[PDB]
Amino acid sequence: PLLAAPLAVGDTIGFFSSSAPATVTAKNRFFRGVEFLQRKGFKLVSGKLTGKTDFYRSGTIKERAQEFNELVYNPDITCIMSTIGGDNSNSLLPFLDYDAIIANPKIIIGYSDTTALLAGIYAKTGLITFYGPALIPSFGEHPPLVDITYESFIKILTRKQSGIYTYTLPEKWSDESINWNENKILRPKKLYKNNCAFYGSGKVEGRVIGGNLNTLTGIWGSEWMPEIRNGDILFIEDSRKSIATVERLFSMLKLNRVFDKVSAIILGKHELFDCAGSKRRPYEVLTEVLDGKQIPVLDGFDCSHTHPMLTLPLGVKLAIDFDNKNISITEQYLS
Amino acid sequence: PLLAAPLAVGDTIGFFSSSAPATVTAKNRFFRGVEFLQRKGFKLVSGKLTGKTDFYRSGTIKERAQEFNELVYNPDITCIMSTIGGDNSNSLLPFLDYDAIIANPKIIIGYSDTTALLAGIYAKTGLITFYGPALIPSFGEHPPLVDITYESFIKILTRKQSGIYTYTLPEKWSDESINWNENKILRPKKLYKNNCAFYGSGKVEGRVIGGNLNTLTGIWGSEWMPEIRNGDILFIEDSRKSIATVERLFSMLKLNRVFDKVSAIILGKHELFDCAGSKRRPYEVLTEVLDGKQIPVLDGFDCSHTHPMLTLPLGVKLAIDFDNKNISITEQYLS
Repeated sequence: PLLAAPLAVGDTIGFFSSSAPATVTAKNRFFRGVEFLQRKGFKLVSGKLTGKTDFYRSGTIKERAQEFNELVYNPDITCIMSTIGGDNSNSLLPFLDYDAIIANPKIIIGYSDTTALLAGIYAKTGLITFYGPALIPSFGEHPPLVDITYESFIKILTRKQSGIYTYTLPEKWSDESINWNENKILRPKKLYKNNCAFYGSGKVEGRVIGGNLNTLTGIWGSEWMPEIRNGDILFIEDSRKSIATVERLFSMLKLNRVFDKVSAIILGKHELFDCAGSKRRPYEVLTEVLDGKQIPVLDGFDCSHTHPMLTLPLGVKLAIDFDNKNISITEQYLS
Repeated sequence: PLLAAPLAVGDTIGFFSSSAPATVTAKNRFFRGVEFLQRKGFKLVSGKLTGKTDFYRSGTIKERAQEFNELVYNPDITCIMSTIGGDNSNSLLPFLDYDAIIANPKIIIGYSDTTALLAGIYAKTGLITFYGPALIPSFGEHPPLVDITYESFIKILTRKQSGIYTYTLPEKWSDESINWNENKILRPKKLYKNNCAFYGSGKVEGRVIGGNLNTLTGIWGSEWMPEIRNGDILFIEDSRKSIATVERLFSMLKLNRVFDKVSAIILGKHELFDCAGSKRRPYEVLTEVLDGKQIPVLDGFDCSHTHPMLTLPLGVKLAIDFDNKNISITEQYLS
């Protein structure tokens, strides 16, 4: 695989808005994120669409592609970070400079809609990209949860590439929809004990592939969708979806013979899942769709829209030990 | 292609609920639709899940597949009609009795989520299925618009299969979300003059393929998605989507090389499109996504979630005359 250089404190991070114009619509949270990373010692370069709006998006398809490409061309940038997701990053894919990415690999990181770019770039270049923090939703989060997010971010991206890395388990988490873009908090978010579950036995090791499942529908079938291969671990997360939508997306995977290929499935915690009064969780829906197929599942991995968020390299081998209830990165993911 | 026997006055229509349990949740409209078709002289067979609920759906995946299969097995039934869409018909596809469908061809008709079944059945069997009325939303519609829907339904399905059929243009249409599930209208719907537009020149003839675009994402990449070929006419419609979602879906098609293949595009009228204040219409978004690729477009065909609704056979040749502003079926679609 193509590997980027590791991050270091003091490096320059460039940010881009490939979809929603949240540097404008969530300006307070944006400024909190900027200040948070600057206090950590990072220099920040603002993408050319920062502070711009085109109603539902930051700019035209071509302008958004240019914003991203210009960060790739900047030799001072070691990390290219999404500001926020949305709906529209898949539009950029024909216009990204994949050759420039190959020529100067960098850490590319984000989540949700940005999945289209993370997966598309991997498909075209083999670059190991990262499902992880976006500037506004992740680093604009108030303490204490932002600190746990940052701890994972900095650990994953700066650690020495020797031996496996076993993920820490966040003690508490939240998906409560408060303290988004307000300047001062009235109360901290409701905290829940970590209820992640390991369904299966033994150890499973394989290349992790996926991201935001709803977003994957925007690139599915194309040359930008990385091929899922025998032995892959499928990582999928979604946010604020109805149980109806979740069934549809799981069945899509089934129809595509994905469940005949994968060695395990990681379900990210589903932010504010709407069960339609059924009291069913996504895992139960998956179980019905699987129709007897014995695939081990890590249900509730903290790499999703919930806080805090862990950083996950995509396209490298992970080992899930279902007996010891842990998950590790086992393949080198930075140079 | 495999062709079903034509419909006739006095025939038996069977209905099924492959997703949303609207025979319960929209029972008044359901009863009005039933009465409407009965007064036209049709005999109705209720699918086994009529009157049942499993929260967001009519029943389990297997229960829903069984309901559909049971109608296929009934020799008295000439037409199998969806009650309503939803989100979840794609789940049924591994469990449909395709051999029985081939052995006992029938008119299969519906829209929206039912696209998964219409396209999936065509992909597996070559049967010409129909994008058209569902019992509850279409035939439960209050006068005057239901009569225009019915006129197309009965004309398309009962007419002699000799010579081309040129579609009538509804004089007025509406997309208002009122008068859904009550005995009486609150007030009459706004009636719009028909503003469909023919972008391009000359005549394009090709096999029509598609349906509800959002729904197609649930079968995309699988053996149930019919292959789009050079010269095809793409038919797509969506309902109540944001401009953000519409851009995403159009870009999905672009990434899949669909716009390198198709000779024309038909856009169904988009029910209550949300432009996010941009004042842009779906055609403008399509134009940006196309990036200079010249494809003639029929913008605003009355075969969608708007009322009234025309009946369209899928998988047969149509001819769009962009100079004379009309659209015709040119290939036999029933026995």
